Order: sequence, then C-alpha cells, then structure tokens
Amino acid sequence: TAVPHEEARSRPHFPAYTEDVDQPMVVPDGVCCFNCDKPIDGDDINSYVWVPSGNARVPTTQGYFFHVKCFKCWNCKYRIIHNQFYSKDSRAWCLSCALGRDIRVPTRRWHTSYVNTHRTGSRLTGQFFPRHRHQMEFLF
Amino acid sequence: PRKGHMAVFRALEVAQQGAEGKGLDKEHLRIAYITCMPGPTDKQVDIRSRGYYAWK
Amino acid sequence: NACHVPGDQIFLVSNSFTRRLLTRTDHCPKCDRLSTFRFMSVSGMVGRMPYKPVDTPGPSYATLYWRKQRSGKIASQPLNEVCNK
Amino acid sequence: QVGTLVMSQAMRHALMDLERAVRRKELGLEPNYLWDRWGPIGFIDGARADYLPRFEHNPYVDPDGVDVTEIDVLPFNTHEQIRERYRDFIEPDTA
Amino acid sequence: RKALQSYPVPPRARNYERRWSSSRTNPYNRMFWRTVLNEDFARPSFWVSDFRHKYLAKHGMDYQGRVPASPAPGMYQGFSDVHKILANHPKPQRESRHLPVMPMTPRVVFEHAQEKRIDYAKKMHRDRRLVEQLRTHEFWGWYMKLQRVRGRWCKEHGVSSRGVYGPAVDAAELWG
Amino acid sequence: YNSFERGWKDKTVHPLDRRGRFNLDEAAAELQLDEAYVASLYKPLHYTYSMKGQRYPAEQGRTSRPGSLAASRDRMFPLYRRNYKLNRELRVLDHRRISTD
Amino acid sequence: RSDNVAMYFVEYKNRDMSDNHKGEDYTAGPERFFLPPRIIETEKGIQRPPHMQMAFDRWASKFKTEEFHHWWRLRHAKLRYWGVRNVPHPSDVDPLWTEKEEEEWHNEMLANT
Amino acid sequence: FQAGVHTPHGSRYNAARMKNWPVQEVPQNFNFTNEQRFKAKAVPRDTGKIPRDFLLSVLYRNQPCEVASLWEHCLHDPQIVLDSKRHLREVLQQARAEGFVSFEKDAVTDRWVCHLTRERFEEVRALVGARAEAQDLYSGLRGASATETSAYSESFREMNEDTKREHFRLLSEQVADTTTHLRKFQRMEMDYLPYTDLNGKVNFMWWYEMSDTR
RNA sequence: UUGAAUAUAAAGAAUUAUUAUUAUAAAUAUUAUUUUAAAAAUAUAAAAAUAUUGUUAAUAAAAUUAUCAAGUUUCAAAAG
Ligand SMILES: [Zn+2]
Ligand SMILES: [Zn+2]
Ligand SMILES: [Zn+2]
Repeated sequence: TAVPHEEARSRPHFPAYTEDVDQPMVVPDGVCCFNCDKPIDGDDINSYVWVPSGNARVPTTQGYFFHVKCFKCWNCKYRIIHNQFYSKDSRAWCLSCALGRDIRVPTRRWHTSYVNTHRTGSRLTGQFFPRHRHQMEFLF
Repeated sequence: PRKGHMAVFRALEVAQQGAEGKGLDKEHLRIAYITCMPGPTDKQVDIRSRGYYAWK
Repeated sequence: NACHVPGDQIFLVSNSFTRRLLTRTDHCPKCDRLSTFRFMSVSGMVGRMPYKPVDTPGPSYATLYWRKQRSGKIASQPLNEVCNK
Repeated sequence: QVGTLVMSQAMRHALMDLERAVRRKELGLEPNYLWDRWGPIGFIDGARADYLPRFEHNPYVDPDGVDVTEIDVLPFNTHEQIRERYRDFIEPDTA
Repeated sequence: RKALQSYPVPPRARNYERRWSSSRTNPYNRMFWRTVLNEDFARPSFWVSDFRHKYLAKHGMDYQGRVPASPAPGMYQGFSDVHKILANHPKPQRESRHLPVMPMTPRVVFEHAQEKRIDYAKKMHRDRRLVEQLRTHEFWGWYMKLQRVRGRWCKEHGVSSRGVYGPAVDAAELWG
Repeated sequence: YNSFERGWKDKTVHPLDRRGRFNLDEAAAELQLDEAYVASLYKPLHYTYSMKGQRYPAEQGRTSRPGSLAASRDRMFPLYRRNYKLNRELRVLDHRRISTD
Repeated sequence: RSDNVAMYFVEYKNRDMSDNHKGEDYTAGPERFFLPPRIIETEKGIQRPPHMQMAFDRWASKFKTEEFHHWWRLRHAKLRYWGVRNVPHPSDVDPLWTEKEEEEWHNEMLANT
Repeated sequence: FQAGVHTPHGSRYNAARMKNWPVQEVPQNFNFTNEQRFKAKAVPRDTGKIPRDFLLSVLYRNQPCEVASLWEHCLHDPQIVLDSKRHLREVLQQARAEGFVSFEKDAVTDRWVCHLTRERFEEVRALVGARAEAQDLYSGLRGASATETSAYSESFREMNEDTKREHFRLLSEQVADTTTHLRKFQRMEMDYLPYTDLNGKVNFMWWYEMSDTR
C-alpha cells in the first residue's frame, strides 16, 4: 500500500478486507493453471489457488493460477512445503529442489499442499486500499 | 396462578363429582376442613460446589 | 461496498441481514442474472450509535475513493443535468 | 477362471502407462513410455521414481491430453489381448 | 499422553512446555527458512548422499553431478524402519528390475486414506453450494414471480403502495 | 411465540428461512449427484457417515414397553439410518486401490 | 403458566377495512401452525391477494414434508433430554400434515386448475 | 417533477410522461427558502433494462455524439422511455458503469463524446438488432403495402452513392417533426411500483405502455 | 464389502457442568434452548467540561474501539 508508515495495522499485521475499488481484482477469462495449463473454472468455485502476487500481470492478467491439485512442486512432485514456491520457467518448482537441495519427501501430506483456495490464504499481504498516491480524496 | 390453588381445584371438581353421588348437594356444599398432610419425601442427590453434597 | 463476479454496487446493511453480509446473491447488472457479491469494504452504519453524530463510524478512506469516482469527476456530464430535474 | 488374470492395482496402473504409450503413437506422437527410462538404478534421468499404485492426488499428467483410466484397462484382463495390443512395448528388440 | 509413535503420521501441532511461554501454534516459517537455506541441517539421507564415497572410490573424482534420488533397487535391504536412514523415502526395492511399487507400509496406506478423505471433504463442500446455488438461485427466480403477481394485482386494485396521498404529492418530487 | 403460554410448542419453529420446500432428490437430479448422497449433505454428518456423533436418548428408541412396542431408532427415524454403502464409497480406502503384488 | 408475566392481546384496529385479514377469526390459533386461520362464516365468500397467500404456502410448504416431520419427531427427544415435563415420546407423534390432509388442499387450489 | 418547483417554468420536458402524475401550475411567485431548496429528496428513476436497452440503441445510431445534444435525440425516437433530462443522466451513469458507454473529451473540441465502448460493442449491435427485429412488426405500413417503401430500398442504396450523409439530414428533421405528432397523440406513460428484494433494498419495478388520448 | 474373521454414534472433571478432547481435513445450510415492567449496593462501565498524580505503599506492562489503542528521555543498580 501507500500507508506511509506507522499507519498499517499492527497486531494482526494486515487489515481485513482489502478494498480494491481502484481496480476490481476479478479472476480473468483467459485464465489457466501455471503448473498444469488446463483452463480453470471462471469464478464459480474455490477449486483453484489464485495467488495474486500483489500486482502480478506477468503470470496472467492477474497473478499465478493453480487448481488445488496442481499446486505440487513440478520437479520433485510432492507438496510445496510452507507454500513458498519458485516459478521455474512457467512450472512452479519446490523451493528446496528448485534451489538445488535434495531432501525429497515431506512427512505430513505428500502430494497436496496445505494451501488455502481462491486467494483466501494470500490476502494476508499485498495491495491494501491506498495503492499509489490517491490524493483525489482530499483535493477539491 | 399458584399451584396450591390448582391442586385443590382439581379436587373440588372431583370431590363434588363424587359428592353429588352421595346425594350431597352440588350447590349448598361447603369446605369444612381442607388440611395438608405431610407425605412422601424423596431424597435427591445434590452436588454443591467444592466437593460438598447436600441432599435435596 | 459489494462487488461481483466482475462488477460493483453499494448498500448499507442492517442488523437483520447480518447473515448475508459477507457474500450476498444479487442481480449483477454487468450481466443479466443474479450473481454472488462480496463485501469489498464498509460504507458506514445503518443507524446511530448512542451519543454520537450522524456519521459515527464514518464510511472509510477507501469507500470514499470509490464514491469520488462514481460521483466525483462527472465533469463529463454536468450536461443533461447537474442536480435539477 | 479360464485366463482372466487377477490384475492387482499395481498392474492396472502399469497397464495404464502402457495404454497411454499406445494412444500417443496412435495420435502419431512420440510414445514416451514411462518405463523405458527405467533402468537398474531406477529412472535413468536421475528423477524421483514414480511408484506405481499411484495416489489419486498424484495422477500422472501429460500436457498432451491423453485419457487413460480404469474404464480403459479393465477389458485387457487375460494374457492374450495385451501381447497383441501392447506387443510393441512389452517385447524387447533383438536386432 | 498418547505417545506420538501411536499416531499414523506424527502429529501436526507439537505442544511443548515453557511455563513462561503461552502459544499453541508451533512457529513454522522458521523451521522452514533453516533447512531450505542450510543444506547441512537435515541428515544427508544416506543414499542420495552416499553414491558419493562410491563414485569417489571407483572414479577417482568428486561426483560433481546431481545424485539420482529414489535409491537404487537393492540398497538398504536389511534395514526395516528406514525413514531416517534415507529421507522419508520408502525402502527402495528388492534387487530387482520390476516396476517400482510402494511397499505398502502402514504409513503409505494412511496417506491413501487421506487423499481419499481430502477428495471426500472437498466434494461435500463443492456441492453444498451447487445446491445452495439452486435454493437461493431459484428462490429469487420465484420471488420475482411474487413481485410480478403482486405487480399485476396492485394495478387493477389500484393500491399505489405509496402512502395515504394521491400521486400529486409524488409529482412534486419533494418529500411532499 | 403466539402462544399465550410458552412450552414445547407454539415456539414458532422457523421465524426465518422462509424459502421452504426443497426437493433435494429432484434438485439433485439436475446436478447429477447420486440422490442418496445429496440428501445426506443436509443433516448432521453423524447421521449418515461412520463418524463420531452425539445422539439423544429418546432418539435411540426404547425397549418394548408395556405401553408401547419396541420402537427401534430406525422405524421412527427412517431418513437417519446411516448408509454404509455411501460411507464406504466415499470415506474409507478400498483394498482395491492399494493392491500391489 | 411459566411465570406471572401478563399477556396482552395487541391487535391492529379495524380489519373490516383490510385486504388481507378481511374476516378472519382469532378466537383460537391455527390447528398445525402452517394451516391458514379460521374465517368468519358470515363472510366465508372471501378470496385473498395472491401474493400474500401464494408466498404463505411457499413458507408453509416446508412443514408439509417428512424432513420436518423428522425434525418434529427429533425435537421431542431434545425436550426430553432437557427434561421438559409432558412431552410425548417421538414414537407416538404421528405427523402434523399427512396424505389424507393432502387431498383437500390440492383440490382447494381449484382456482389454478 | 413539476413546472416551477425544482425547475424554471415552461420547462415541461416533452418526453415520456409519468403515469397518474397531475401536472399542476404553481404561481410565478414561488421560491424555496435558502434551505428547503436543498432538502427536496427526489424520486429515484428507473435505470433498468428498458431505458438502458433504449439509450444504447440511440448511441448505436449516433455512434460518436456530443453529450450536450444527446438528449435532443432520445426525444426523437417513437419509443422514448425516459421521463426527463434527469432520468437520462442517471441511466447514462448506469450505462457508464456497465461499461457500455465511455466518455472521451473530443480532443479537437472541449465537449465529451459518448463512445460505445469496444468491450461490449458487439453486444449492443445484437441488442439493437432484436428491438428493430421486434419493432418493424407493429407498423401498419409494414405489411399492408410493402411496395410503397420498396421505393425506398433502391433509392437509399443508390442514395449512398452520391448523398447519403445529406439524405438523412432532411430525414432527421423529417422524423423529428413526425415523431412529435405521435408524441402529442400517444406517449409512453410509466407506471412504477416499489418492492423489496430479499436483501432489504427497496427499489422500484417498472413497466411502460402507450396511452392513447388523441 | 465382493475379504474370513472381526467390531462400527455416546469421555472426562460426583452432573446433561467451565468444557470446540484439534488425530485430521477444508471454507456462504437463513443446522437452532435461555424467564421478566423499577432505585440500593455490587459485577460493571457507555457518556462526558476542568485538572494531571494533591490520590496512594505505590499513577503509567494493564480488555475491546475503525476516533485502527504505541509514551519519550536521562541517570544509578543489574546477568543472560
Ligand atoms: Zn491446476
Ligand atoms: Zn520439488
Ligand atoms: Zn458482474
């Protein structure tokens, strides 16, 4: 956000309900899975993990898109532990494998990440209401 | 709305229902003695706070 | 104060419809059908709080910037009216 | 039973990878059969071995739109109708 | 307290201790940065980090290449609960060439019992809306029949539904 | 409460949710979702699948009393009988899916 | 009976000038709570605004099912778990609305026939 | 909306009259107090389909059009469903947010031009199609003597050879005079009724028919 | 079920109580237990001008807040 500093929220670290009236923040029509590439249901569902990496544009009109089951590391094929992934040439790679490390099986759930669906886990960060200098508000 | 008055009124419709059989009048009938008689008393366990019990 | 699959609207919610607040079902005009709306942000209160002015909670710094775009710069159309009839 | 082989789940997932290799060269594409990168150390490509009773949340996905499922391999029950269908893959080449 | 060796998978949340520390959640995102950042943290997982000590001896060099994962068939055959003398990988195989098959340890089967009860949960929600997308979807479709049949009836019976006054109080477009 | 005497009655049963009369199996046919399954979505998951649940004791039905026959928990609550086909088909892992040898 | 709170009967004034409650009777409540209220026989020849009496049975439609007849059967178990005196067992709570009470009303909608 | 209350006298907009609203005269002494001028909570205007389906068919005719002289066009259609300059502007806010129209200041000039947005442009082309498909049914000439206007088929086709832009100029004022006669002998009177949706937002359902007075 | 066998609703604080038993899995069911015409204390505090520690053994680590809930500084004593 703009929110110069010392004005962002403090205890939960982020404001609830990012208002986005400036740009509507809707899921696009030419949308597709980053990892799998199959078209994604438009918006009627939460089967897709829509990671809008703040303002992304490059992965899609909005940010990366993944069906909940295509959200695995492509190279090692298990889950993306702690959900930090590494977009290796348009196929999300697990950070540890994508980083060169080799420990290649987790404990809890192997082939399905712990992620939230439809940005609901990604709305802890990124683009709160005053994105940019919107001083239209106080000016005449 | 008391309970005592609804219990006796349960009788004064049954008692006179039986009184009229004995020949007793339905109208001129009075209440001579209406007395309470101490009766059966169950014992229920009650569990007061802090490990003390006192039988309701 | 509520959006859409692709659009927006605005509405002040009461106490009675607090259930439908988060995600409502409504006629999306950038379509012709009822479509599920969300709650992009707050725009005030449905009544007064005790001992407080008319705008006790205040709409927002955010929902104002949504208003200042709808009414805002209408300078494209003070033509055909300004406020008259 | 006469010849209907008791096909364990491992098989009906090994007969899927074979059928998916057939459909590919039936689509005209290159049939990259999975178990022809499989050598004495496992996948020669240095990849993590794909273990066969594959989880339903890790289905082998080929971004070419090839469909193979349980409805596909259940008729290939007995020994004979695979030695002719997947003849080209189960048989090694001696030339 | 229900020793962790009893749970099919070790528990997700791991409660500790610390009279002077009150927080349920284990601090992940710190156990993650270490491990991803530092190679050494997690024991080498013998095989993928053996196969050196066997290349160096037989080739006179450092391997200098990415080691294959998925330990070769025939390695760790006397071990029984590998799971540590490996990564959490399965016991590799017999010394065979048969297609890889997961040795259905009690653990692997449990994971199957999750990825079916994950598909189960996401299916009981996916269609609790699909029918909630009929009830409210068709309630509106019907409610507009109501406002239509009310719309038709309120014209012949002339109930303008706008107060005790005539429309001459409306036409002013004041309050009155 | 239009009672004038509150009780286990004249407690207006749903003073909301006026959109009654849902034909589930009829609607379930439009969605093509196994009519026996859809109706299970709309009752506590205790009642249909093999899940840990809490039952009221009258719901359990009493032994054959001098006043009343043995009223089993089913013949008084038919739509609460668990459907263990629908459980197994959905919730438990079949020998088949992991048969490796 | 549940406490000495008084009970007033607040009713709107003149209903003979109404359109929805023209000649209804309120000397007694509806038999099953989804059944429309008894009418004064002297004005039995009254019909209603449709939007009022077509949305009512839309609401009253959910109690004419058996899923509510299960929630009715069930509730009588709750009130016994919470023990409330004088609650019949859910084994003798035969439904409110029934098929014998179906035949009259579908043939009481002869207007739309 | 009355003559002298909110507006100066004689500004009896010759557009679709509201139904049952008696237009009464107010003395030319009228003026609000310095505060009643502002309280004056108006009546909300329909912005639904029938105006938004009717406005766009205008802006589809006059694709680039200066906003100022826009209202002087909707008056011309026989199917004007618009009560006054206020109703147009509120519909024009609606159709603006829908994404249908898009105002751009006509750079060479200082006036905006309601440009039909290219996003939903191929929708209105179909939309103007159905109404015209359903409008030519009504006319008593379309079907009685179709050959009277078969004189028009060839002309306008060969008209678009030499003077197409100058042909309709006279045709524009011609209809503007012939739609007024109609608008004296029939108007689309708008009878509206409020109604509350399940979310408690009181709004008005509308409909329009043509009142025959002669 | 197509496995032989085997068995699937309910705890603990004395209770139908403070009480999500967090092994898991996600994410809009319009799932359904809370009497009532008053002022004292008291639990408690919405609201509200001045004053800022004069109260007290001693103010300042002391619930939540869309008015978005955070005192700054110096010295002395004091390890992990
Ligand atoms: Zn995907
Ligand atoms: Zn990986
Ligand atoms: Zn929309």
